[PDB]
Order: sequence, then C-alpha cells, then structure tokens
Amino acid sequence: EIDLNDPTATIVIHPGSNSIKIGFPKDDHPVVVPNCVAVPKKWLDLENSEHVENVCLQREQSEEFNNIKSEMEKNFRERMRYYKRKVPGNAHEQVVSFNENSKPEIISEKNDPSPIEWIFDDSKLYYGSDALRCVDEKFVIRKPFRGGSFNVKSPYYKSLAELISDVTKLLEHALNSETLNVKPTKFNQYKVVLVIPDIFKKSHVETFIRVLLTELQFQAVAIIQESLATCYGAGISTSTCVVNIGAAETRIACVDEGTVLEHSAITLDYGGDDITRLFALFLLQSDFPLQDWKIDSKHGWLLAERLKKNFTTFQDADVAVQLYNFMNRSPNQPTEKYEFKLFDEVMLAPLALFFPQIFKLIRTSSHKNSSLEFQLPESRDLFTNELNDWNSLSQFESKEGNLYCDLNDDLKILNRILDAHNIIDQLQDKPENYGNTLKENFAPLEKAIVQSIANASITADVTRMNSFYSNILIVGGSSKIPALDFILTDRINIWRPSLLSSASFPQFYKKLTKEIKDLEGHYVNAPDKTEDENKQILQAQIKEKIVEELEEQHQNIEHQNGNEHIFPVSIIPPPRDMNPALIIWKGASVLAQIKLVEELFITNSDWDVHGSRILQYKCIFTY
Repeated sequence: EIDLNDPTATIVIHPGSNSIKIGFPKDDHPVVVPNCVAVPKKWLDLENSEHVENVCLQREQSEEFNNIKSEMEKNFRERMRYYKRKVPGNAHEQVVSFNENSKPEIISEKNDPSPIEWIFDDSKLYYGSDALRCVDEKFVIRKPFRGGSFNVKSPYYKSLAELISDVTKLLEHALNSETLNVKPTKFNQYKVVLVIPDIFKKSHVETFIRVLLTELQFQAVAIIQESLATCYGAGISTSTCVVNIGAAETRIACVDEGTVLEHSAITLDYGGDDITRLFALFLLQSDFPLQDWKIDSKHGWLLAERLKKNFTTFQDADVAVQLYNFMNRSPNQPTEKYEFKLFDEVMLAPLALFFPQIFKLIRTSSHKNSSLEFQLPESRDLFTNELNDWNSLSQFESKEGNLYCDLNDDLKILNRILDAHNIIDQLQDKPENYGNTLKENFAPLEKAIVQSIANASITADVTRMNSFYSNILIVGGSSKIPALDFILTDRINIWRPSLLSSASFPQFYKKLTKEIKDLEGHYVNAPDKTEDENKQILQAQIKEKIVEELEEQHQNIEHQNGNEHIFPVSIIPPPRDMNPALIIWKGASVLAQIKLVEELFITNSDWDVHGSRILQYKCIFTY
C-alpha cells in the first residue's frame, strides 16, 4: 500500500517493437517479453479491410531494385578486395535442395529455445511467447507497441480502448512470470520507471502514465528518454552519440551533460526488420530451397528473423562460399531440416543500412488507421494550440535529403550550418503542415550520424564535437551485427566532410559567429549610405565576405606547415557477449536506484490534481 522511495518496490519497463523489457532494478537482467498478441481469426472482422497479407511475397523485383543491389554488389567487391578475397560465387546446389526429416529431437538451434509446443485452442487471446506458438491458420498477431510508442498504424485494432486492453494484459502477463511474480492486485505496491523515445509523442506518453496509474494502479511513474537511459546503462559523464538500431526504426541522438539534445535527434525509418526482409529476398534470389516464403505470416517471419540474426555479418574475415542449415518447424508436418550455401548475401543485406532506398522498394507504404489516430491527436500547447512535441532540426534535414555529407564545397556547408538557428525558428512556428507528415526518413546511417553530431554541437555547445566523435555508442536489438562498428567507421570517414573533420572547426566556428555578431552589433547605427531598405545587404554581403575571408583564412591556416589535427570516429558497441538490446533497461534500472528518481516519481495524487501538467515539474528532461 504505502508509498516510500525504495527500489525494492519498483518495476522498470522499456517497451519496444520486438519485445518489452521488464523487471525489478536489482535484477541481473530483465525479462524479455515478445511484443505479440495472438487473436483467434474468428474474432475479427477480416473482409473489407482485408489484406489477408499473411499469405504472399516476391522473388522478382523492379529495375531500380536491381540497379541498387548491383551497386551494393560493387561496394561489397571493393571492400573484399581492399582486405581479402573473392571467387566463382553464385554457381549452385540449392537449385537441387535436399530436405531431411528430423525425429523429434530438435536439439537447440541457438539462444534460449528448442522444439515448438504449439497452441491450437482459438477460444482465447494469448500473450508474449505464448502468442508465438499460436498456429497461424487459426490466429493473427497484433503488436501493441511500435518501439516506445503505441502501434497506431496496426490494422488489427479498432480503437485505443482495444489497443490499451492488450497493452495492459501484455504488461500483466509479463509481470506474472517465473522470475517476477507480481499479480495485478499487488500493482499498487509498485512504482514504475518508464523508458520513452527521445522524440516521444506526448499523447502516447501521457496516455501511458494515465494507464499505469489510473488503470493498472501503480503507486507512481517516472519517465526517461532512450538515449539518456543508454548513457546511464554505459557511462554518462561524457558527451556521447547514441545510435539505437531497432526493428522498425533506427534512432540517433546526442547527449551532453545530462540532456538529450533536441536538434540532434534523428528517427530513421528502417531497422533490423528491413535487414530481415532484405535477407529473405536475397536468399530467394539465390534460389533458397523454400521458394514460397510467406514472409508476413508469423511462421515465415520468425524463420526470416532467425536466419538473419544467425548469419548476417560485416565481418569480411568470415565471408566465404559457406554451407548453412536450418530447421523449418512444422505447423502440421514432420520437422524438416534444410541445408543451404551462402556467399555474399550475409553482408549485402545489412549493407542496406547505407543504401536504404532498397528497403523502401520492398515494403508496402504505410496504411495507418485514421479511426485509431483520430483518438490519439498530436499534443498541442494549451495556450497557443501549436504542435508541441520535441521536433528535431536533424530529423527534418535528413528526411528531406539535405545532408551535409552530400554537399561538395565548404561554403554551402558553412552557410547552411550558419543558417541553422533560422531553420529551427521557422520550424517551431511555421505555417507548419511543412516538415513532411507522411514522409519516411530514408537517409543512410553514416550520413545521418554526421548530421546528428554536427547539429548536436552547433545548436548547443560546439566544443563537444570531439567528444561526440569519440563516443558513438551502438546499441539496440538489431545492432548486434558483427563488425558493424568496423564498416560504420570506414563509412563516416569517407563521408564526413573535411570542413567538419578538422578538430579546430568548433574553434573556427566559434570565431566566425562572434565576428558576424560584431557586424550586427558594433554597427548599431543605420548602415553608411543615405537610404536603406536593402542597405542591410551591404552588411549581408559584408557578412557573405567575412565568411569567405575567415573561411579562406582558415584554409590558409589549414596547411599548418605540417601535420593535421582531425576528429576520430570511435564507434563502440558493447563487448561481445553483452546484449545490445538491454543497455536501455539497465540504464533505467540505474536511475531507478539513485537519489534522483525520488524527485521524479509522478504519483497518483500528483496526476489527479495536475494532469499531464506535472511533467512540466517532475521530469529528468525539459518536457
């Protein structure tokens, strides 16, 4: 009952697209619970909204898809030349695919599982790992979460109420488990630390708090943004850039001295899930023995996920015409082992992180519920009525394809950089249906990270550039690809412009801003000419010129009569045998254990008197 700030009585929760991470803070590890609910097909209206799409895929693809895969094949060739080896290649044996029946002795393939003890009773809903064994001829799977937020675009939900009921029943199922055995009538003894994305949607956050306190009846809730949690989960002192690779999205953001820098945040619309889809396709195109792959069905998706997780690498050392195998488990058959050869598909697929346009080519365009979305309006300031979610300069640039890495001269780069504070100003109160609504962000990973880091510095404290480039942490369930650190490092280094590689940029940039400020400032009287409406351009052309002057002065100062100072690119995953999917939960559980959270727990009484308005006063980030 009673409300003390003691960690024993705290549950730390980190929703994600693949699985919700949950446990007590002092746990070595949290329970990992699949983000899945299995619904008997006979319970749902499935005619008009239709797309029984759980049943179809496509080995052949467009030219553009062919072109891009050809170019990926080049990039691969070059990497392999640049270190090691090639061969005769594609010429094959999977054409003549041999399957081998297994006695029911499915010794483990990998991880925590072995054979599948299926669920045939379609007279109830199932949750988590239970949902994962429901036979898909009887059940459909919905997923309450899209990585932190509520999965509004799912078409299996007719309303928030529906969505929330399986959020709460999914949370309950998790909370009731061999290792945490907390039933719903005891929820009011617990407080919750909730992990929330960096660019959270206020209506989701607020709804979730409302749900945890008002319906699940938790004592109190405290929230934290993914990137800060990931810093707590590793080491927070420094300035650092977090790259989080998830199933559906990749999130990048910088963190400096306790805060997640708004204009550094980028949400990229691709992640481990497109790698998985790419991999399946590539396997199909290299004549994979299972040719009709029902990829959006549970059974086939699971198969696609297993293989890619088992097999995809950036490790050039290990890329060889190889024999791989797998067992295809049997909805109503004997278990069939298959053996297949792979060569380059294991790297081409994740290489797509840098040619993400191909991801776009192979998935259907979003089909969000406006019946559901209409019930989660985007947050608006109660006074001005203006969209008031965090809204990041870097998201807007990268989405629109204005990436610094794609600019050639230094002047354009410098000017755009110089323009930033206007671009953010325009952003925060435009005739703003501008900053594309439906548009997905398909910017290549490496260019995105550079964007994030450049803006992360110039919008706040530029002198942290160095520190950012030497603490890029890679984290997230889909980031567990060997040698991702390695190739990412190559690529930032090829792509980062030279202007933005010089370790003295911040110092230069800092000088230029001051000297521009001495043109608006120490000329506070109306410019020299008699008449002035354009006479601000004779100081806007003197600005144009001083830029060129200092820009050039820097370059002559660049020769430096010898050796050149240059930002590193330290990309740092967690050690082999740590799980990158769990840093965040770890970090949250560290918050959960310290003096700080005490001040940050929104309690029920907090919430009934004040509503979402407490977030303005109890929150580790400026809400």
